[PDB]
Amino acid sequence: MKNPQHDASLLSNSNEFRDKNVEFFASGGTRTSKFDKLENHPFLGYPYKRGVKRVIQHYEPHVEAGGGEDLYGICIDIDEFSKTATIVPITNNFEGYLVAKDSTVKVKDKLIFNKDGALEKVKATINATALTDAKQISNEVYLVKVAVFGNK
Amino acid sequence: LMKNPQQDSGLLSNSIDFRDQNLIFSNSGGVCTSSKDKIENYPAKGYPYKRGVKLSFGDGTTELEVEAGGGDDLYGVCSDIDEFSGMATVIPITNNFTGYLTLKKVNPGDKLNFNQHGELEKVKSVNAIALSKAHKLTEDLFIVLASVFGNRA
Amino acid sequence: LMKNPQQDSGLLSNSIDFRDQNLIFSNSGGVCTSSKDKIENYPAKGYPYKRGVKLSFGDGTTELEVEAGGGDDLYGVCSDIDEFSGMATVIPITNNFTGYLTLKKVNPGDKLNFNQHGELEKVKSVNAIALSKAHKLTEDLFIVLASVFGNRAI
Amino acid sequence: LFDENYYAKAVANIIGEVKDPIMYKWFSPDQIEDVDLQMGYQKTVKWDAFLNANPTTIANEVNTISTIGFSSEVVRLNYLKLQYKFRHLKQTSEKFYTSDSYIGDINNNLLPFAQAYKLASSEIIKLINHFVLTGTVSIQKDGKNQKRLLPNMYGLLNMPEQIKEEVASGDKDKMDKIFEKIEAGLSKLELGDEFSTPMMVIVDPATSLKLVKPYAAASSCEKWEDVLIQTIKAINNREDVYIETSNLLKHKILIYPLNSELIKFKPSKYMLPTPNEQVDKDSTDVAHSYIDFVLGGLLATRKTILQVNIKQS
Amino acid sequence: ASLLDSNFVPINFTEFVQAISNTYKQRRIQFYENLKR
Repeated sequence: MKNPQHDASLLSNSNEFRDKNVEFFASGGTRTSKFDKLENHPFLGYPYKRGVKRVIQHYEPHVEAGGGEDLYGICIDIDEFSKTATIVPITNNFEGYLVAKDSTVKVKDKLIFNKDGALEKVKATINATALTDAKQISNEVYLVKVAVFGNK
Repeated sequence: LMKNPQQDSGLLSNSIDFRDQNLIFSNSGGVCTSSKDKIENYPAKGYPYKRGVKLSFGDGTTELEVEAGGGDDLYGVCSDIDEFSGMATVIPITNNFTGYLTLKKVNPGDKLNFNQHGELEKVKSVNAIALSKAHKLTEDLFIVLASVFGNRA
Repeated sequence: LMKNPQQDSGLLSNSIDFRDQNLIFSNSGGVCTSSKDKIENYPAKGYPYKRGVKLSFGDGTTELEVEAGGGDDLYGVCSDIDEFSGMATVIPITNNFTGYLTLKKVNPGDKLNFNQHGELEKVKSVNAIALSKAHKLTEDLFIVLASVFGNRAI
Repeated sequence: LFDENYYAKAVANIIGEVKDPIMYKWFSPDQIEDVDLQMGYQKTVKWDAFLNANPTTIANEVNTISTIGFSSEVVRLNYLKLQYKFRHLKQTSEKFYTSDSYIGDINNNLLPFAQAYKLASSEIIKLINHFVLTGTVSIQKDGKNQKRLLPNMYGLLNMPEQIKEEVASGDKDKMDKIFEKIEAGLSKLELGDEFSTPMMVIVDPATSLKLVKPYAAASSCEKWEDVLIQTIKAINNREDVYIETSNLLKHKILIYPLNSELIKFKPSKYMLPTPNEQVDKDSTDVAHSYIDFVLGGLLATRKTILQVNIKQS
Repeated sequence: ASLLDSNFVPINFTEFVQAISNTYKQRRIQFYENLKR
């Protein structure tokens, strides 16, 4: 889900300090500013580390995984008990690890959020730049460092 | 090529008048700065001072840098440089900016955009509006007060 | 292109060996110097350090200067430069010189002359003989120990 | 100040639990001299003399005499300031997250300020030790995406104009070949006047394990470590030869003297992590804190460090 | 000014930082004093 490290059989060795940050439980961004706008919204699904779009039905509007021309924000943290998601609006820029469509993402590649909330190689709607290569943390999950700055 | 004049002066500057004393190349930042502005710092390649910046990537041994440029690769506006550390202050294109920027070698209210070298020029995809006329500081150095408030359609 | 290294070194020098330690760009002057040598200081136009110099004339408002050159206009050899005052030390062609000079990008006994940029090149009008092989300080900087003793016939 | 600010009191009360850096074992007590500077440069001046030509024979009358030349060297050391930010729980919100045997939100990975600061300081000190040893700052195990640092900032493993030896990949497991390369490097070392000084060798665990094997029909009562100690004592005027093992090194052997006249460390007095006075506070229970640290200050004479790299395949 | 002493009352953050630096120096001095090779 979000933090699956609660299931373990032995204590980890806390000696190495390198290659220790590329993980799914890392919530937020690599570089964060004090003046970054964050909005908490109800969610339906698992939009963690994904582009989120607004859905309006009665109940208040809720964010769900998506992209394309419906992109509203990017989810950087999730609270399961309250069923809430912290979102950086598309107006604000972000830099951090996000989910990609597959492992075919390299440096200098322009990325686009798809209808499933995953980043895929390329016109383009938003300015997303892949700063690294996709990492195969899980069989289907591919985390990639991406800097998003507005829309084209 | 430098934020401050390279050659020292031989004359004491007289401080009597208070008008038109801000049209200098050493005026870093913006004329109107909000306390909620988002500011970043990057390694500097070349001299992107008072120019639009774009991300530049090397072989991979070192981190990414910022270099003068615009067009579709525009990432932000450089407003200050610390020369000792080679640090470039960047205001992202997602944040509104109002200040003096380099103009390509133009009346207020004219639409502007960034060229390949990060110099503002009269017009397509960048929301830049001139606020004054071109001010000449050197034979090839022209500045202009402009407001950049994102990217248009 | 500076007599003193413009970039500060990050290491302390190891002063142990006494051999082959004179092959630096800061070695101003000559390897063998006589106390009866004539020396003239001139205003410097450009960077004529360790290069053959020629007299350059302006519009008459200011005095003449010395600039890198050679051929039939050679006037002397620049052996030192004071950068603060922009002053070039010159030994006239009528006075012989022995020292390290810039070589155009060579074996002992080879006849050399000066090009238009004040650089030595293998061979016409100036008696210059290389006493050693070219030593490389930078990818575009080569020096050579040579003896210049006046001009020559034809 | 403690009454007005809680975070400073917590830092003062928890600063004692922070372990000492391991870089101290690589230098003598005299080889360290703190400097008062955060960011900037410090300059020193050295003078050298050299002979330009063969001497002049004084016979009869002669006016042209060979000259003795002089040179000046300016050495600059750069000091850079860096900062980290870390999130933690607000002081007035710990009671709502206290548990039976722990404090903090496991689900959202939130910790008290004291524990968060201790862990962050430990990580920063590990990074500082790595930078001191290798001359580079990077979080990847491949040594890529390194932070671009200012010039005149070097470590022991990347110091220029030093003696470097390479053991071939085909002889990676040949201790005799490794010792031959080490002997060549030791002969190429130039200590000069400062030779009666202790020596320090730093090796990877694999090389350390290879060292303890008996010297080789294999001999007895003598190890490769003993042979290396004797060989180094042959050049250090029969002085102490210390050997250390560091997991940071990888197929690297680093030999250098422990004399302050040849190699010195002048770190900033604020090099180790120091908390900042700015704390980001909001209407929620999450706050942000900043830690500052300074890097730079290694000085060494040229051709006084031996670095042996054993190529692997 | 040293954090090792239980008698130090920093007036401000500047004195606190100076005490932190002095404490680090004293700790490294003690480590070198107690170090045996």
